[PDB]
Amino acid sequence: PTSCNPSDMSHGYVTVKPRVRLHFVELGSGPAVCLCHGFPESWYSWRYQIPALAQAGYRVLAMDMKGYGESSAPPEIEEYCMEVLCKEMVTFLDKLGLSQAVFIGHDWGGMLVWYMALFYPERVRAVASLNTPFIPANPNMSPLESIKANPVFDYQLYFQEPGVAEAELEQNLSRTFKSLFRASDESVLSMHKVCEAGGLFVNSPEEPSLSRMVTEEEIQFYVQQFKKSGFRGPLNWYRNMERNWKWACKSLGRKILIPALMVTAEKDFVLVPQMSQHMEDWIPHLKRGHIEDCGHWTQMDKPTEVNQILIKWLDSDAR
Amino acid sequence: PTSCNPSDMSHGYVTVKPRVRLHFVELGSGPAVCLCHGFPESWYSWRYQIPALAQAGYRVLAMDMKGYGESSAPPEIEEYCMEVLCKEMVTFLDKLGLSQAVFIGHDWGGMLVWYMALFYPERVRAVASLNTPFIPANPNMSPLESIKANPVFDYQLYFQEPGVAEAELEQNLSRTFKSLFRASDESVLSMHKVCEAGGLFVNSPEEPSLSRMVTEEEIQFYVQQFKKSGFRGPLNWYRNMERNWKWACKSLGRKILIPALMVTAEKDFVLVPQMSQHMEDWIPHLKRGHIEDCGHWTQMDKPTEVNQILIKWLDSDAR
Ligand SMILES: CC(C)(C)NC[C@@H](O)COc1ccc(NC(=O)NC2CCCCC2)cc1
Ligand SMILES: CC(C)(C)NC[C@@H](O)COc1ccc(NC(=O)NC2CCCCC2)cc1
Ligand SMILES: [Mg+2]
Ligand SMILES: [Mg+2]
Repeated sequence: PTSCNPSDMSHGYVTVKPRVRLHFVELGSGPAVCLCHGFPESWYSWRYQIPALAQAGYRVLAMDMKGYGESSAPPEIEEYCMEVLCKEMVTFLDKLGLSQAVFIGHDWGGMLVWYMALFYPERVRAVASLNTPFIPANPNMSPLESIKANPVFDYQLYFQEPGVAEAELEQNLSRTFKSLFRASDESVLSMHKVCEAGGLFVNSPEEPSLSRMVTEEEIQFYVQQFKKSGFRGPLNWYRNMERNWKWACKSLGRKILIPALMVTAEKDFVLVPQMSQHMEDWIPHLKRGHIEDCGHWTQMDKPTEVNQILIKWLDSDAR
Repeated sequence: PTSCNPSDMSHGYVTVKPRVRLHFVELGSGPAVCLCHGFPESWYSWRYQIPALAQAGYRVLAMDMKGYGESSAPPEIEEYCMEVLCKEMVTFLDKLGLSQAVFIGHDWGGMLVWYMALFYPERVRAVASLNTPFIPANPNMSPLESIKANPVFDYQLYFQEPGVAEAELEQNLSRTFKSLFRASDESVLSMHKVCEAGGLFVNSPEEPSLSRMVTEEEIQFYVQQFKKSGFRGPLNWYRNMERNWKWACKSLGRKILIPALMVTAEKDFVLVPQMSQHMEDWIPHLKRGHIEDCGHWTQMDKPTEVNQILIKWLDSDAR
């Protein structure tokens, strides 16, 4: 599929708060489609979707999420809770004069677009998530308990202490992204042993091989982007679990009534497909896609299948 | 009418050439409408049209023309001929993924959108010009002769020598814009006596009064914008008369077949309405608007009337 050259894109900048601007690349004409990436990624993670969605007749706005790339990375940890992040994306639409837009997210971006649809459905024409399910908050057990119930999320505990995960992820940026951006059959890490091994990469190659999904040039773009603000901002998305839990509990009971799409990935061993099993009970108009042989990095693992699913769903339920 | 706060706008940047980027503000959703200002102005000259057109259901792209504001101001004089300027606006649409857009221009921007429609009609959905008529190039008499035939254009001769007009216009920026941005009944200068008086302002107040059209805050925005690159870039639009004449002659004979609108201003004593008298012979689908009591600075002189005319024409012939 056609990819993106960063130097030949239109770059937009919107100030949503005194010291917080958001950066995005923009391509195409038609209904506004806002793409929201995950951790630890970039607008560039949508490089295969941006020209395809624009050619299909949509105005693509691929964001650099707060803390990433050319977007502002404020220092405060609480600036990265879901309530603040969602309200700024509403201000983002306000400054652009957009009454609403289709929101498509992946990983942490998928969690954001779910709460945009949940708390601001009047501003979301349609919502789609890759890998990330929508599970209503349990007002009876803390996020500290729900993670201890699933050992796959032990890496999230290693991400909590500010400065610890930053030192490992920023020590060798090329090694960091070559070790993370891998197909499921090429994976070189276990999210189980992280807090027992003392880090994500300590039992991984220090000169890892290049995954079949990416080139050296694409890796170096991520390296150059994360030299701007580091990993603190991105990691702060994980450091508001209780805050996000209080906020999500304030919506309990209500359903998401707008058109929605859940795309599961067969080989995402963290955001597994069965975590989305009963989202239809909360999202009546939910449609589904499923990509076999697809790991966590859905957009670059199976870009063609992602483009097919999104364009088919956009043309039918979002137009 | 609702105006624009510069700090609350979405700002876009597109690189159209190695050392040349174009800056624009963007508001609204719908068909793309590209606004092109004149000399010596800014995207801010459309401040009353941008929210109105966006509310009417259009995606407004208000440019900072090359040499102005946050757009690049390359040093070469030939970089401001109409052929180069038009080709970059095509590249501008290319980078944004826009198959075409409605082009609306005023003054030198109106001259540009006419040649965009003339040479690139496949990229112009519809074209509208304020004050500036479309007169086909006479391949028999030079631009040096056509100006000597109309003494109103003597100021253009004063603008030819690089550095001379720059020194007068940049000496006191507040005085420059307060003296220029005036209603026709408040005018304080004669474009007739300029090359005989040795300048535009030499017979004008050195502490001129504030015109009823503008506030001190709006004047100071123009002052701050022109501190970036000065007046050379803007003045270079006038310094390619023969080059623009050769290029326009290469299209001789052909008509503009796309929807078009010519808006004349009753009190524009330079771009007088009768200069547009027989544009229908070259533009078969030309529609017209006329604003009484309106001087050269059409957008800020009669913003309400401009909004009414443009939205009515956009909804009927551009949608
Ligand atoms: C965890 C849970 C018990 C459900 N509660 C916490 C949840 O409320 C927080 O929401 C999240 C949503 C999505 C993600 N995605 C990732 O962690 N992807 C990683 C995959 C392996 C490589 C690095 C990135 C994380 C958190
Ligand atoms: C001049 C002609 C004989 C027709 N040939 C030259 C033409 O081909 C060049 O095209 C132009 C089109 C529009 C303008 N507008 C202005 O000069 N507006 C000024 C008004 C008074 C205050 C300062 C700005 C200038 C040149
Ligand atoms: Mg059920
Ligand atoms: Mg005739």
